[PDB]
Amino acid sequence: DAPEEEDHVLVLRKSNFAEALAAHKYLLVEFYAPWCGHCKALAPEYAKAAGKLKAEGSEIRLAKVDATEESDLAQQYGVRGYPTIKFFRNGDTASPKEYTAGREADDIVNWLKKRTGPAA
Repeated sequence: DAPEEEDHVLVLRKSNFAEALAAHKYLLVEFYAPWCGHCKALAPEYAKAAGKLKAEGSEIRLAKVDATEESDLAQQYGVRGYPTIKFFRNGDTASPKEYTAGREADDIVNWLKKRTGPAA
């Protein structure tokens, strides 16, 4: 039907993954579960980094997945427990990068700025 979203970020699945990756160059995605406890410490922080672009118009977007709902892309990648964040660049499917942060929206834009930045 249509790609649903959450607050300011989107969600991924067994059908949106292969698409969102090869559809948007900058696309963030994290694997977590409804029972996880450290997967919500930045729920409003991981969504604020996606609104910082709404005022500009960049093409960077973040996403999240329910390892308990899909569990089809997490078992294939061999995740190592939640929360598990991952960054895809225009569909990589080979050697994606990993987020070394996890504290607030700033940590999300800080890693995203390394690829965009102002450079005015």
